[PDB]
Amino acid sequence: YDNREIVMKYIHYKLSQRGYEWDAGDDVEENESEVVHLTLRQAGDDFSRRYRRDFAEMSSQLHLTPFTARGRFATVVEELFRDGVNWGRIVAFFEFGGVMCVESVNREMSPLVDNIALWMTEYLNRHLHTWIQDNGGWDAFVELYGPSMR
Ligand SMILES: O=C(NS(=O)(=O)c1ccc(NCC2CCOCC2)c([N+](=O)[O-])c1)c1ccc(N2CCC3(CC2)CC(N2CCC[C@H]2c2ccccc2C2CC2)C3)cc1Oc1cnc2[nH]ccc2c1
Repeated sequence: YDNREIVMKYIHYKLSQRGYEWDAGDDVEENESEVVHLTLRQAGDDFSRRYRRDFAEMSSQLHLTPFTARGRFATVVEELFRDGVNWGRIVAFFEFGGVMCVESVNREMSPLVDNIALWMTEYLNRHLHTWIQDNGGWDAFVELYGPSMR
């Protein structure tokens, strides 16, 4: 699976469900990966429900600006992974990136979406890929958290 594609499709779906058409994502949508994208969306929606009130507070705490957005992303993701990697923290990472993109559009800072997608792709490639592959890959994520009987 292509980790950039996972990031792009996740962000694009999250934005499109708010009525924002992200052109980079529009061209991504035009090109069993679908089960991975779907399962990640479902897991992220479940995470955001479990943490709904904390997410509302975070949206108030992001303090997004063009010149500090990268540092906000860096601070949050470093703290999220301080105790190591697992599937739930990977889902949290995706949902956080999605919140950052939604907030960027809502605050008239839409260019940041492209930057956030890059930061997420690079973070996944540099920090999360070894763990993912050592733990059965995205196929193992789907087996654990997809539609199969638990
Ligand atoms: O359980 C965890 N990890 S797991 O591997 O066992 C597992 C369990 C279940 C699932 N799936 C079940 C779905 C499948 C679909 O069908 C329906 C059932 C999955 N997964 O799908 O991968 C994996 C787990 C790890 C860490 C964590 N943490 C929450 C608090 C923080 C640490 C991590 C602290 C908080 N930060 C503090 C400051 C900033 C804030 C922050 C940072 C980043 C993002 C958000 C936030 C704020 C909270 C909002 C994040 C919470 C966890 O709990 C959940 C509970 N349910 C979840 N559901 C989907 C993910 C999920 C995670």
